Amino acid sequence: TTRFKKNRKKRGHVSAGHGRIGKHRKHPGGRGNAGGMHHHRILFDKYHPGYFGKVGMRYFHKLRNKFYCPTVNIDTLWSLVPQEVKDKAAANKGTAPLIDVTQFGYFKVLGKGVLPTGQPVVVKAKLISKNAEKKIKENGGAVVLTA
Amino acid sequence: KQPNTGISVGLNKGHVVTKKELAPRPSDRKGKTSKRIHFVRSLIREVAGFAPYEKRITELLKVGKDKRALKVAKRKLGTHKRAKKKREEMSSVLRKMRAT
Amino acid sequence: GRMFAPTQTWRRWHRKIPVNQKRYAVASAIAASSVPSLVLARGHRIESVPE
Amino acid sequence: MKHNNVIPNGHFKKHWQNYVRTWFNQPARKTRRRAARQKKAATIFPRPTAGSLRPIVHGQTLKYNMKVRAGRGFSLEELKAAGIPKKLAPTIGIAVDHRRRNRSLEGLQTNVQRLKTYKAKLVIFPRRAKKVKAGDSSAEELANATQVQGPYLPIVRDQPAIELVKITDEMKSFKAYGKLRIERTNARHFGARLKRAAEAEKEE
RNA sequence: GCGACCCCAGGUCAGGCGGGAUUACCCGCUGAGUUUAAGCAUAUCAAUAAGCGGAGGAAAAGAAACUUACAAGGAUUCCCCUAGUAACGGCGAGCGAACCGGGAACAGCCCAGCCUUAGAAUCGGGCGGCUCCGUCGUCCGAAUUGUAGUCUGGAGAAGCGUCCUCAGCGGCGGACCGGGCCCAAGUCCCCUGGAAGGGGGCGCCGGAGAGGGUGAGAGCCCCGUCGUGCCCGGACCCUGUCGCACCACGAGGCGCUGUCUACGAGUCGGGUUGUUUGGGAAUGCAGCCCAAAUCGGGCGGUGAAUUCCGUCCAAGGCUAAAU
RNA sequence: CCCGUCUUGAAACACGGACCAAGGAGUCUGACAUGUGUGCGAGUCAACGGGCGAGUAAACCCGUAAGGCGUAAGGAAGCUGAUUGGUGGGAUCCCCCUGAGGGGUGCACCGCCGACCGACCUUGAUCUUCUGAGAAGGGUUCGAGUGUGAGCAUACCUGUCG
RNA sequence: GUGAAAGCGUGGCCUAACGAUCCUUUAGACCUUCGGAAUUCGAAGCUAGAGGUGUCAGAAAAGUUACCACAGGGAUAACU
Ligand SMILES: [K+]
Ligand SMILES: [K+]
Ligand SMILES: [K+]
Ligand SMILES: [K+]
Ligand SMILES: [K+]
Ligand SMILES: [K+]
Ligand SMILES: [K+]
Ligand SMILES: [K+]
Ligand SMILES: [K+]
Ligand SMILES: [K+]
Ligand SMILES: [K+]
Ligand SMILES: [K+]
Ligand SMILES: [K+]
Ligand SMILES: [K+]
Ligand SMILES: [K+]
Ligand SMILES: [Mg+2]
Ligand SMILES: [Mg+2]
Ligand SMILES: [Mg+2]
Ligand SMILES: [Mg+2]
Ligand SMILES: [Mg+2]
Ligand SMILES: [Mg+2]
Ligand SMILES: [Mg+2]
Ligand SMILES: [Mg+2]
Ligand SMILES: [Mg+2]
Ligand SMILES: [Mg+2]
Ligand SMILES: [Mg+2]
Ligand SMILES: [Mg+2]
Ligand SMILES: [Mg+2]
Ligand SMILES: [Mg+2]
Ligand SMILES: [Mg+2]
Ligand SMILES: [Mg+2]
Ligand SMILES: [Mg+2]
Ligand SMILES: [Mg+2]
Ligand SMILES: [Mg+2]
Ligand SMILES: [Mg+2]
Ligand SMILES: [Mg+2]
Ligand SMILES: [Mg+2]
Ligand SMILES: [Mg+2]
Ligand SMILES: [Mg+2]
Ligand SMILES: [Mg+2]
Ligand SMILES: [Mg+2]
Ligand SMILES: [Mg+2]
Ligand SMILES: [Mg+2]
Ligand SMILES: [Mg+2]
Ligand SMILES: [Mg+2]
Ligand SMILES: [Mg+2]
Ligand SMILES: [Mg+2]
Ligand SMILES: [Mg+2]
Ligand SMILES: [Mg+2]
Ligand SMILES: [Mg+2]
Ligand SMILES: [Mg+2]
Ligand SMILES: [Mg+2]
Ligand SMILES: [Mg+2]
Ligand SMILES: [Mg+2]
Ligand SMILES: [Mg+2]
Ligand SMILES: [Mg+2]
Ligand SMILES: [Mg+2]
Ligand SMILES: [Mg+2]
Ligand SMILES: [Mg+2]
Ligand SMILES: [Mg+2]
Ligand SMILES: [Mg+2]
Ligand SMILES: [Mg+2]
Ligand SMILES: [Mg+2]
Ligand SMILES: [Mg+2]
Repeated sequence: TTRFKKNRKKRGHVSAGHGRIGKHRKHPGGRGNAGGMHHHRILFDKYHPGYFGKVGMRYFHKLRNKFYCPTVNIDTLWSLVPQEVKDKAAANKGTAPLIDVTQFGYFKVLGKGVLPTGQPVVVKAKLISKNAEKKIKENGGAVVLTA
Repeated sequence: KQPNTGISVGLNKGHVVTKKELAPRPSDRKGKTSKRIHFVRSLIREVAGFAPYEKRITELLKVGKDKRALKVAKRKLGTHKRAKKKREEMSSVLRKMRAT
Repeated sequence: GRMFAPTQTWRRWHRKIPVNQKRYAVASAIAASSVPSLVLARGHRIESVPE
Repeated sequence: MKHNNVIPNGHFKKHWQNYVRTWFNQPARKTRRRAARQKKAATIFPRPTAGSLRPIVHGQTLKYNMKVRAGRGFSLEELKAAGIPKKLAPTIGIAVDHRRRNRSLEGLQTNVQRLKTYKAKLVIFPRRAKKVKAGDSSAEELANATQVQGPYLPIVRDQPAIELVKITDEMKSFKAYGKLRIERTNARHFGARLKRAAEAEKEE
């Protein structure tokens, strides 16, 4: 929006806000990331530690699908069950719902948070952390593995 | 190549599925020729003979320099896989030649 | 000569407002049309409109 | 360069202004493609506007193997199981893919049933008006011989409903994490263990 | 000396083909530097500009010597995403793809080789006829150093029987594209003015109040505009319908059968050099050197040997659409 | 004392300017960032495309295991993956009392100190397929972590960079 | 280690005596990776040193111009 640009407020002020002494020259410090080690050294070290150098192993032709592993925490597991199925869970304590996280696009079950009180759940997943399994078991549930 | 265990890790991992043998294809016999082609190639070998480097290989196999024969074959043909196949071919030619 | 900063065709002409905001704007406009004070304020002559 | 900012990496050092692709023809492209589809539908009437029947195939790699999608064409093994000669299939709206293999029975059976369902609701007009040959319909050429718009055998997900089971003591004692760790360990020591077993045979 | 063949020469011999032009897009080659790196030589600018060639309405690409490692996808092209990512880089400045996934479109095929030998069944040209983009007859040639059929790995050949499929033209119409013609309503009264097309009054058309013209802001003065109707032509493609004809000998499909089952070479591949690529013990390309194989060969993004496994079948060719 | 300009310093024997008209210079775009407005919110985004539609470059509708960003981090990697707060100040409110008063309440924010996840180190009862599991117990170490989410889209100013 | 012991000792009585990224090389960890699955070479990583930048926060660098050029400088010489 041109009418809000501050250059308009500076019309008639000679230097357009860039000063009489310093002026606005083309590239008085080099272009782009020039001088990262010489005259912009302080800037890089102060704000971008680790910028220069090499670390770790290369991986030629690394495909990300091999590493696909979405995770879901314990505290979020109950939210996957439909509301109508939640009522059934509290209506019969003999059985427990079977939550197959893979059907909801999750592979591994992590163990952040707690489960609903007095509600056993059977969790079906590809992978699971030890804390997640412990919390499921101590709540009266069980873990089933799939692929 | 056992059926998958149904687990996502370990040996034979993967989704449980009933595996079946792939249906036979005409391309399965790729690399095999008819009896006539073998007959033609055998006849042309008699008419054409052997190349100079093949003669060098068989001469080394006569003096028992098997290791040096293979090195000559690899330098000429280029690959170890082809070199050792070529050496066996020369040995077969020599093996049934000394028996005649 | 050549004008300063010549106009280019790849100027960003269009805008994509979120759909939920566009529906919000439409609902407000529909509601405003049922208020005779607003309809009169916009310059419409509805002095003989029954309702 | 000044202040705390992300390091810039703009790739604008070539003559990029000569390679800008605008999209002002985007509405026109939509119009042209719609007209082509409308024109194609009248040409192939009464054949369905959705085109040839496509098979059900799994997504590739570990990230997408849980879903299914439309493939190129039915495999030769699938066509033979369904009793449809491969040379006749493309002439009755069935796509044929002579490259696709069948590694499992479930995949083969899913598409075989799809072909049989398609043949159940397929009306074939005779090549010549009066004389009727094998495979052609009779009295159905006028009853329900209309051009179907949109998909007729959609490939969709059937998400199972949550099932409530009874937790047995066997499942409660199962150590899922221990199973995973043991299975991982056996995988990365398979080569070493097989090595020493073979070496033991040489000594023995 | 007379003949056949081979190679070559001449011909204003009969009948054909080629050159050049155009630049927006397209294909091949060749190929900088300014510039950036706050200097500068690798790099970057750029596999770009300039230079030299070749096409079409599109071109190019294209029916896997592929992707991948999965519960597997399945010619090519294109869009979104992948991603400013893996990788490359005085690892500096910078640079930078691909697979999966979602969509547009969708189409598959033809040869070479063993296989007529009771018949070169093939093709061209001269001449003649006919229903003339062709077809028939006849003559002279091409061709056995191989024309036509059959076959192309998805197969296939051969045998057997199931007894399933296969043979044209014409008439009319529609659809498609192009053009032509007619067709609504005030120029009524008063005022101003050089002129009413302005103001005021009284009417009217409207599926037409797009636009223009006419002596000032004109729906109703004029051309048009909206919507029908009528007429003429082009494409020969697609499609509906009607009439006539409609020989399954053969070929194909399906099923089984012991057997057979031919697949591209100075090419692949390797060494080396140069170049190029994100491709890193070497991505492609090219020169030179070496030079294959047939239960084999290429690929599987770290060089090497050994044991497996997966995958495809190069070194010949054509092909609409999405762009 | 003549304006404009560079300058420690201009009326300057510093430079531009004979006069008038018209033209004449912080812009567009990509990335990112803070701030602010708006929508929705553990979600958010109709973006390629499709369905259509003002006979229509608009508007309207469509996300079905699409995708982007966010929702979980640490490690070069193989891999593992958050036991769910204590305290000193403190806004507001409640009660008593009418003091620079005393109790209850304790959000935001800040200081201090634990715990939890991971790299590294350390530790090992009891089991196991011999290399894994893990009762207990840790650390002046390290992290762009956790301890009841705050993001996503969009508009514009300003700033860095091409 | 030393002293009977308290204690002292993490170089020199104190105040100077020295060096990033990339690369190379060595040491250490019955360590991680070579991405179809393995074995052994080779290669690549993790942790700590070494090979050096003395213009010492660290480009790889010889002259001449009286044949000369450009951007500027009265921030700076050659007159008054
Ligand atoms: K300023
Ligand atoms: K365009
Ligand atoms: K003739
Ligand atoms: K007019
Ligand atoms: K063949
Ligand atoms: K190369
Ligand atoms: K192979
Ligand atoms: K000045
Ligand atoms: K001056
Ligand atoms: K002056
Ligand atoms: K900033
Ligand atoms: K989402
Ligand atoms: K959708
Ligand atoms: K580490
Ligand atoms: K220096
Ligand atoms: Mg000022
Ligand atoms: Mg200035
Ligand atoms: Mg400055
Ligand atoms: Mg600038
Ligand atoms: Mg440039
Ligand atoms: Mg698809
Ligand atoms: Mg002539
Ligand atoms: Mg420079
Ligand atoms: Mg410069
Ligand atoms: Mg220079
Ligand atoms: Mg050019
Ligand atoms: Mg030409
Ligand atoms: Mg042309
Ligand atoms: Mg086209
Ligand atoms: Mg073409
Ligand atoms: Mg093929
Ligand atoms: Mg493909
Ligand atoms: Mg991203
Ligand atoms: Mg480049
Ligand atoms: Mg795709
Ligand atoms: Mg033939
Ligand atoms: Mg046949
Ligand atoms: Mg056959
Ligand atoms: Mg008229
Ligand atoms: Mg009037
Ligand atoms: Mg006038
Ligand atoms: Mg009309
Ligand atoms: Mg071939
Ligand atoms: Mg080569
Ligand atoms: Mg070149
Ligand atoms: Mg072609
Ligand atoms: Mg001065
Ligand atoms: Mg002054
Ligand atoms: Mg003076
Ligand atoms: Mg000056
Ligand atoms: Mg002057
Ligand atoms: Mg002016
Ligand atoms: Mg904001
Ligand atoms: Mg998703
Ligand atoms: Mg670990
Ligand atoms: Mg810990
Ligand atoms: Mg002692
Ligand atoms: Mg000292
Ligand atoms: Mg050092
Ligand atoms: Mg190193
Ligand atoms: Mg590999
Ligand atoms: Mg210094
Ligand atoms: Mg010089
Ligand atoms: Mg001075």
